[PDB]
Amino acid sequence: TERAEWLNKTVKHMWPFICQFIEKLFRETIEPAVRGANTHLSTFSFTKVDVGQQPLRINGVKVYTKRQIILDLQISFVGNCEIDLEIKRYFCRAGVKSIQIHGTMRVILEPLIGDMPLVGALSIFFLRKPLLEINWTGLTNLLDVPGLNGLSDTIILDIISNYLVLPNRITVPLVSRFPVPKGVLRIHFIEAQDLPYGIIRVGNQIFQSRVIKENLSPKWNEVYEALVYEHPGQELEIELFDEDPDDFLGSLMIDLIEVEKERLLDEWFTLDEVPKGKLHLRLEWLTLMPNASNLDKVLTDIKAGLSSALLILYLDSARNLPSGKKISSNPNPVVQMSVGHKAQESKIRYKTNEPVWEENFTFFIHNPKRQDLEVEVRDEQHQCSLGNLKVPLSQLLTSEDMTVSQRFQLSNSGPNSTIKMKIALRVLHLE
Amino acid sequence: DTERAEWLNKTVKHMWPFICQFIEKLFRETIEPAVRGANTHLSTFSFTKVDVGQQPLRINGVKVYTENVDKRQIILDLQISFVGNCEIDLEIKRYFCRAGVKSIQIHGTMRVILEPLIGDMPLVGALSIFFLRKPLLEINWTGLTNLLDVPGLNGLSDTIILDIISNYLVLPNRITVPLVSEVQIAQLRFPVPKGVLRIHFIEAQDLQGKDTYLKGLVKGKSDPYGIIRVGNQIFQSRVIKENLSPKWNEVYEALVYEHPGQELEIELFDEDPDKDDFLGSLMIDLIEVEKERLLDEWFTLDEVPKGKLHLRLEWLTLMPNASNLDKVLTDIGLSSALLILYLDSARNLPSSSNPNPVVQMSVGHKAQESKIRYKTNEPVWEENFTFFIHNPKRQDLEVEVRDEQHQCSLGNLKVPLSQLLTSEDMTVSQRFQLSNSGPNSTIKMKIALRVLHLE
Repeated sequence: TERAEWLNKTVKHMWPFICQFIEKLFRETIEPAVRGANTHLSTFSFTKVDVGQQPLRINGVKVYTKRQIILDLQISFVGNCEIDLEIKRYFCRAGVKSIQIHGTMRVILEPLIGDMPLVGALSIFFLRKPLLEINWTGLTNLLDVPGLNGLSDTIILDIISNYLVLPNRITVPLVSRFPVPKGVLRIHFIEAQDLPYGIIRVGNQIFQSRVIKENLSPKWNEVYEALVYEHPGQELEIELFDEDPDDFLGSLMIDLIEVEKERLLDEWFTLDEVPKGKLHLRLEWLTLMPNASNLDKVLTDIKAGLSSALLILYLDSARNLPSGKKISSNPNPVVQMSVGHKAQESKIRYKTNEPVWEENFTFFIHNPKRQDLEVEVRDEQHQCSLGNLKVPLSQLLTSEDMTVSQRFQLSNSGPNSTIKMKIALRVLHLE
Repeated sequence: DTERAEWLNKTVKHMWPFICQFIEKLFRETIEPAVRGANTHLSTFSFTKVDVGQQPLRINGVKVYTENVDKRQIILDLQISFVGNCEIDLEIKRYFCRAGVKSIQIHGTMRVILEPLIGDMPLVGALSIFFLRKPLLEINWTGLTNLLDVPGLNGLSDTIILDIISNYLVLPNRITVPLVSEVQIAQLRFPVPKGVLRIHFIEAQDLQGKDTYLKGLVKGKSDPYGIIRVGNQIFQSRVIKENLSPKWNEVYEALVYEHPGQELEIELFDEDPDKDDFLGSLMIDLIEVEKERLLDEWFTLDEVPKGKLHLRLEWLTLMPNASNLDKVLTDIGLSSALLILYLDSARNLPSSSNPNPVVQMSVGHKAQESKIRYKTNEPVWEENFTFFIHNPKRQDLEVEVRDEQHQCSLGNLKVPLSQLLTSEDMTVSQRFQLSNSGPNSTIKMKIALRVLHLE
């Protein structure tokens, strides 16, 4: 690890421009995230974002040791600030008057290109869990808002802490969204020994096993598949519990870089923060393949549920949806998407026959040779159908990069009703 | 003072094959045309092979240059060393002459300028790369004697050629590396709305909650008010008391930029409630409003049994001239125009004796303020401000520079908006003189006007 005071002087000179970016980040990225987390937060807004005149400091730089460049920067930020919020519906005002931030900030240079500026984009995020301290003014006002009766000073610290780590990241294009995951982690939650149920976490993905009663060394034999978007830096987190009426039985933390190198591993892990306990796991790092050359063997191997492929859907927009002339006759378009059993929904657009979503959706696929994509456009206002689309996934198998991008014609709709999507397929293969 | 950065060296080494690709492109698309156009005898010159080897550049020292530094740039001095075997082959087809470089040494200081700095990621607009002084170079040739017999290089020597190559690496020559387009920078520091939405928040009717249990036997009539949102712009109406069919008759004007999926959001509430606070909501996609341009309808409120809201919505177009202003004024606290301000910087402000400059801007009663700069008589802001304008024929823009420390004025500027009406694109971009200030105090701004017309 090296020092870079020249980097500190650079940051110091850049500070007013960094502050401008932070303000933009708060108002155009963070604020919509807060507002859409709870219906009672719809009138939330930042009224002032001032982070002070003292810049963040970089205390150490290490290049992490193949088409990417990994830089680990030890960051320290201590300063007085004024970040004010307001929830007008409840006449609630509060603010942050000082912040402390200590942790390792990860900067990934990817992809490398054979022309200047040599780096296509930057990815900025914090490793592990960053250490933060936050002092409030009028915190009791925020905690009195209904729907937030579950929040505390502590809980807010955790939420903000988690907001700074993967899969969240600042993406910075250098030569001019919709990222394909760098891998899929298949988790065989097999067995334990000395001590019950388990909680399995990969980023925002949470799995909870079933409970076995009156049994030390229980057999769960469950399987979870988790998406990994940015690598390296995501981790596997496991916590085991017994029901008390909460009984902590041990924890596990696994850096995914280890799973990534040795593609497959089947080991017993000793539990942390506990005198006695071992956990039996089988971990598999699956590569997203842009062709179906391995599909034939993958299907055979899966037989004797499990996924052989991944569907990535970009919902762009739709036009000429069934409607009348006037706006009161216009629908509130929402899209339902499913491949077999699991269904997902887009956000709702209002009083329009030309809705724009630009939202991303991913579906795990058992067998793309036998499964169909079903897209259904509905009106939330009148509770009726505006059109539907059926896409056999086999159509993707024969497409270049296994992707299809167009404005599809809607069935059972208007004469010229269309929906614009980009649908992509990836085969999940070991090694 | 000067630091080493081995992490930077490891980075270069890992990036090296991609750097080599850039060098190859530089030779064939920049250097080769320069040679061919340098002498009539060199018109048939060409590189036949460009291989710079597998040994990476080395950085031996890094220093941030601090003296005489414009706040709009960052200056980096990098100590460069390159020692390695290579293969750079030449050809002059007119003289059927071939020669090559088999090894090079390069030692010198390479300057990297980060400019311009911008108030958004990636924070640096471009890189400018050149050597600060003539670097010490060693070049070993194969068939150099063949090249010197060429009539276009005849009379030249190994030493002279070294100087030419050495001089090629310094000013006015430089490598320019843009990170953001000029279009992005202009919109970042001077964004123009693609439209203005005028919202007539008139009245509602039958505003009743969903509670129904003992409602009306304990609590009185609701006191309805509205909260109106367009992006980050939020408006809140006044409260009407004890009326389920209130008339607000308020008007809000909202800037509309480029965002997909953007909507008009309205939620009605009670001032004096029990636990039931919600009186209904309304959402309209802005693409639909832009289509119909004008609309006057009653809308049924969502998430509520009974309730309707009366709105009149107008999509206003920004015109770069004043051809419609007279009629716009006739048709209409409504606005006929829009003012867009870019606050660049200031110089020679009245002054450890230096002030903490902040800028105050106003059009009548409407005021906006910049950020605070500290201990400087030459503050740089690069900030954006937008003003709604009732009548550009009668109103003035007033700009005032203040010292936050002593809480006093450092100078002021008055700009009649009628001056903009007769300017090209109704824009003025210059360095203005500050009144009631120092003898040579100035402020640099870009001022633009757009007329708001309903189409």
